[PDB]
Amino acid sequence: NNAATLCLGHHAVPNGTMVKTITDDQIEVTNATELVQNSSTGKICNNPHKILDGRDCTLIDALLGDPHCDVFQNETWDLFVERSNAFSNCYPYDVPDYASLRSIVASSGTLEFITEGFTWAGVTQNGGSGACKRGPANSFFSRLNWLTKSGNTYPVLNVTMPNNNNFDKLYIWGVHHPSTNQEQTSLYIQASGRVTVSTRRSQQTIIPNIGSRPLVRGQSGRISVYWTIVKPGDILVINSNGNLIAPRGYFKMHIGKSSIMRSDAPIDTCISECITPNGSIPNEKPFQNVNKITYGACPKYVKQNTLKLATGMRNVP
Amino acid sequence: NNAATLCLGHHAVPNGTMVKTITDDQIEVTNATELVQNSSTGKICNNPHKILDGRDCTLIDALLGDPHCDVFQNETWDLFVERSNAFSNCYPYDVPDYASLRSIVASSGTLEFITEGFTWAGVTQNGGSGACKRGPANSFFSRLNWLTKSGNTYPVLNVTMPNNNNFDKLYIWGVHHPSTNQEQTSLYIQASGRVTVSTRRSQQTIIPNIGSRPLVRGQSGRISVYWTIVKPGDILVINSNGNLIAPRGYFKMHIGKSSIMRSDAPIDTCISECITPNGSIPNEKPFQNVNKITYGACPKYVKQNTLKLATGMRNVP
Amino acid sequence: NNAATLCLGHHAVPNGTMVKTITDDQIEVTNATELVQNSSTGKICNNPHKILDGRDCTLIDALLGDPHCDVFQNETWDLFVERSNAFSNCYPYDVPDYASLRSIVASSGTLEFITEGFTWAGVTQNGGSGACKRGPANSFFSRLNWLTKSGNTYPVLNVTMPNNNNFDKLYIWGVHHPSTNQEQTSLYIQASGRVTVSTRRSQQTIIPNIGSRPLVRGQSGRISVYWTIVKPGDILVINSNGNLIAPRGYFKMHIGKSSIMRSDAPIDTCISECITPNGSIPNEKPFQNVNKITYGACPKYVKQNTLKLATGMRNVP
Amino acid sequence: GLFGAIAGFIENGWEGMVDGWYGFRHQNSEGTGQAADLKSTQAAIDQINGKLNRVIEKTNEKFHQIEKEFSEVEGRIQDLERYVEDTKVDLWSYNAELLVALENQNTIDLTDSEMNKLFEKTRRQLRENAEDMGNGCFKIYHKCDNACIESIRNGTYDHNIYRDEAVNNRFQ
Amino acid sequence: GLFGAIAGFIENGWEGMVDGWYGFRHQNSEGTGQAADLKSTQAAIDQINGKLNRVIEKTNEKFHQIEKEFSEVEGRIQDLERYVEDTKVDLWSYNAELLVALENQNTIDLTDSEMNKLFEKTRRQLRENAEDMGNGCFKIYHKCDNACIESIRNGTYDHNIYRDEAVNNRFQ
Amino acid sequence: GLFGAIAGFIENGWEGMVDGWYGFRHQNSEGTGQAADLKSTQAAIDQINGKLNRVIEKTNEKFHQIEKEFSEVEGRIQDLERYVEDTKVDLWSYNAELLVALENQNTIDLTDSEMNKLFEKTRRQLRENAEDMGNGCFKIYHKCDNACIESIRNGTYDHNIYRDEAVNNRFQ
Repeated sequence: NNAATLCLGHHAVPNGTMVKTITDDQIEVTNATELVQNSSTGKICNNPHKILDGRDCTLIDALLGDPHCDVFQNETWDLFVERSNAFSNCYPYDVPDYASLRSIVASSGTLEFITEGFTWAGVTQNGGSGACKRGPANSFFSRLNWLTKSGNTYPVLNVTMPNNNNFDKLYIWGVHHPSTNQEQTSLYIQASGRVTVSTRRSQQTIIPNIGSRPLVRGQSGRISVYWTIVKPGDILVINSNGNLIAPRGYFKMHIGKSSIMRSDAPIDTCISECITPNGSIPNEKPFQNVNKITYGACPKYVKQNTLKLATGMRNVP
Repeated sequence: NNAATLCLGHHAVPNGTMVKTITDDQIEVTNATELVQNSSTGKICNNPHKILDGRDCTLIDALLGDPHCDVFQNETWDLFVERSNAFSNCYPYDVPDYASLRSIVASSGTLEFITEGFTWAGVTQNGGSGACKRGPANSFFSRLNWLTKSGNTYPVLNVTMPNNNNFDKLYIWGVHHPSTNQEQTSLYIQASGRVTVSTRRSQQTIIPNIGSRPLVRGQSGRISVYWTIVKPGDILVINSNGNLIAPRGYFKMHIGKSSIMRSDAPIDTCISECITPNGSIPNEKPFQNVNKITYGACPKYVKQNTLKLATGMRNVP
Repeated sequence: NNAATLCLGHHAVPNGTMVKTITDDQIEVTNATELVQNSSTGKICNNPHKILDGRDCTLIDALLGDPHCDVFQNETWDLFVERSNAFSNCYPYDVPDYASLRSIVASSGTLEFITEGFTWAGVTQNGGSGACKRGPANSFFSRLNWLTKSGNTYPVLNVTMPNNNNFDKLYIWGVHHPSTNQEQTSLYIQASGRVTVSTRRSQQTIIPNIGSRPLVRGQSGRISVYWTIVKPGDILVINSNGNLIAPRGYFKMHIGKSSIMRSDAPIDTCISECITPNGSIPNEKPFQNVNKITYGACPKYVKQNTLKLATGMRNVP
Repeated sequence: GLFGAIAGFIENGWEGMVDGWYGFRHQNSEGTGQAADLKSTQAAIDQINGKLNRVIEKTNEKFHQIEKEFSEVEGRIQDLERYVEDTKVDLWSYNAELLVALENQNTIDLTDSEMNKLFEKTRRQLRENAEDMGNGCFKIYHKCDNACIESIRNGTYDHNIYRDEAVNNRFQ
Repeated sequence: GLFGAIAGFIENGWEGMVDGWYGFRHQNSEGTGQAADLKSTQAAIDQINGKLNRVIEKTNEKFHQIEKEFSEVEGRIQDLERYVEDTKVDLWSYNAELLVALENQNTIDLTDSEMNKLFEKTRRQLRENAEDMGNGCFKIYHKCDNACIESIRNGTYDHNIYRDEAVNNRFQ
Repeated sequence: GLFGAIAGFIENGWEGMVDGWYGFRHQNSEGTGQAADLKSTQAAIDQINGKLNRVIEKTNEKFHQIEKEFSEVEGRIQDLERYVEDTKVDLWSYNAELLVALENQNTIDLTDSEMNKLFEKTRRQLRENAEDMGNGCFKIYHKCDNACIESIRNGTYDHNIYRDEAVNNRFQ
């Protein structure tokens, strides 16, 4: 009682955590926190982003109008989810530079289609085929128009369609490559067609290529698909003496936050800013280990499955 | 006076600055300094880099020799400034892979053109047109040579031009696509031309493509432009039975610090290492917020409009 | 002896090192260590990676089967070393998109070639040429098959070859562009051939292009080369009325760590994980200044030739 | 740690103290006790919270980017796409390794500071009336009861009052 | 700060001192004064200047690069061009955020060091002839005039001379 | 350095000491000597070794990448290939500049800590039996021979034993 004892010190815990610093690979601490997000509920939340489930359709087939993708006409998305099990079921086709066509449409975020009064003088419109049925009936891509002969002549088509709009127009069209010359002439009279779509500033010319391809839905011909963008104040001009697969109109182009992702995750009602092909994820942590592919407000992909930040002092029990 | 008092301390200021550290979002300090450059005088200094104002001309039209770009023949630049208001005023054309042709010439840093004695036997040289006038008179790209028929025949052209130089030669040429067959034959006699420019190591063959394109300076045909590089010791061989738009010579290629920028900034007499499309900027600060596009010795573009580094201690008034 | 003197202190050295910190550009220290590797023995160690010396052959010529590259048939590599002094010595050729053909084969890591019973009905196989000799005798690329006429007709070839394998098949083929029409018909009867190789999902059609090219090993025609990949369960279909240079089979495709490097370094028996074109290097240091091009487990290329990390305290002699 | 207080001259931490990060355990005439110290316990909990996203953004928000997986081999262009990603991932993976290692060294250092600054705010108050035992406790050399301790803890303690008596019990 | 001198035990800074960063304000028999201390004021002004481009290059000089704005949509290749830039800009934008935050923590720490090292070069000179008041001032326990102070400041002060007299005024 | 021990109050380093990084040079009745101190010499050699690849990976292993040199001019695509590399190299070149500058500041600081923590483990043992000379040596105020020193060095020294005699030789 003529002396006392005052002691200074710090708290501690029974079970504390190990972290790393510039000077220990491991060192014990009182609290810690995980910076890497490494799991996913496995579902894709349908908010705040507008998700569009493609189901049995790829964006290009929805674009073109494979009859079994008619439900997707004029649709829109912030995010297009393409499904591994999707198939085509129309006349067989290829897209020189498919990856790009896909990208640009995905980014536009809309399939809004405006029909335009194309005058196709001296030819038959609305060709159909056995590869592309509507129930029992013969059909074709909704957004395209197969021009065949009329009488025993196919004249030289020469049409135009100015853009008096304040947005860009995406025109999609194609060229038919027949398998045997019987077919070339049975449809287009001429010996070897040609398709030349142009603007003031650009052009593309395509000669067909007769010959046999592996057989698909009873067909060994092919349609090759091409696109032309037409800027406000520019003009479009289609010019062909056979084999033109013609457009019926144009797609509105948009600028914005729109994209496309491949995933088999199911769509849920919930809220999540960050989306991965593996499903949505919380975006509270600065990092994530779930997928380098993402969409929205998302942590940064890194390689590590765990990183622990010290939220407290050194721990000595 | 049997004791004294000694005090140690530090300076301070009335109005000091706020900065950020690893441990305060804000904390007061005595002096500070801004690391991000966020403004521009708005002019492009014509030193120490050689600036070349394209004015009413794009680098390709200067290249090709649109009559209104004749002042730019044999010119050179460290930096080519392309102007938003530039136009073309010659026969209408396109350049498959324009972006690249543009890039490679911009990097070469010269339009030095060497004329070569091409022998073009059995044909008419110096074709001109109503789209490409020199005052009241009919004309054409200065660096190209429109070969038409002579008599009632166009023979098969077969010429060559070895490179006995120690630099690469850039050959520019084109192919004419006529609109109606009247024109195909009215000029080249044959039914459908062909152009095949080649080296020991590469080749390009172009068939024309008859058909109508939107009308431009009274013309609905088009010239497509192509380039061939010919290395020292390699040879060039041009071979065509119609539609060749021929070169008159070659462009010297260089290696060096040369480039091209799009900007509407005016050119000034002053000194500045760093150039942006927004005008020049001082390069004393390590960072800059003016433009991700730059040329010269420049700070690093970042997103932040301000970053303050502490040049003094903590400030307590 | 009624007092003592205890002294605390630190070690030092006669010649210590200079390093840099956040607060001195230079400051003396007791030991230091170099983090940048800046030299190379100059040899490429043949372990643990399988090195394959191409010698007088480029990977594409080895691929195609230039007679002087026959030793490389069915070979494999982790690393293909291509030599600056390599040459070709067969019929002259080009590869649209050579860089890519080269890359994909280099990555596959094998030239394993499987011959397949192609039936080529109504034509002559095993064409040879004066550009591509086997000793005194006339020859051709080992992996390709020059189809010429038989009788005074060349029929329309239409063949197929399904993939019932669980790996991808790489088919290589080409198209011959003759110089004069004498040759077109002297070999393929028709006036202008055509080659159309296809799968279920893709196709390529190539029209030849008659005309003269610079002369090479007594030839001014050219073969253009193309590849088709055929996935398991897909089918291949070749369809041509002249000018087809046919495949004899396919190359097995692999997935793995395989690549290709250009270097003139000699191959040694030793062990080194890291390889550069300049020769191998030790990978103990985190950085390296020898070459941005590397292969294997390698330090990170940086610009600096030296960086010194302090392994000891400050040094005051 | 850099000052060598925590796990340094102080052997140990008090697994009871569910009221604070720092504080005092006294032993006198009346008995003992234990009380939090909020002024330097707040100074760590304010430094450790404003240290998290002092350096990372409001979570960058990205939209349409490049494709990062492929069904088909393609060569040069896909080589470049893959390398662009691979290159970025390794740089963020390093940045986040180093971020943590630096933050963790600093967290651990700023706490070892906060302890050894409480000890020398206190050692300065008790002036010459007591001694640094060398274990983080001072030996007070006078009668010090429940309002004498509490006057230290709340930083108003008057050293003059006990100055003579404490030089007494000390050297006599 | 890490040592807790500046804005720590020292309440305040002297808005007059237009002659230095550190120094002394004395109060004795003759009156008072104030003088800069150049040796530790230079030690901060040399650490803070050689800390700027100890780490950034001689301003990297770039020439023809890739295009970074576009008139026309194009798809895959332009996707890749844009992503390459976007990717770089976000990495430099982080690097420069972190650069500053680290430099600023260090600047602030190296100054709080320089103050508390002047205090313990000085406390070591005055030895036992004076006492740490706990506010950054010592109380000198002897007659100390304009050349007695100046002998401290220029680090030649002889403590033996005043040793007995100063133990006197102290404990008697 | 941040505490100002090494190259600070201590003038110098002992170019003989081929047995350790820290330690003691004593001067008494019997003569003198010099001995390593392993406990704080190990504490630097463990901090400096686990600081190297605490932050760098198990050397990343790469395989087929993009081509980085070119025989022929090509334009847009090769512009992009070159820029992708150039961009990466400048980022790793910065990362490795900064890595070292930070590690080196820290190495130098953690050692200046380890010295000044040996001095205040020791100053705390000798308690009041001796004085801080201000040059890193204490003056012991009692008979201290080869097992009296060795009891300090091995941290078992009992200060009570010499307490009175040492207050004697000190103030009388």
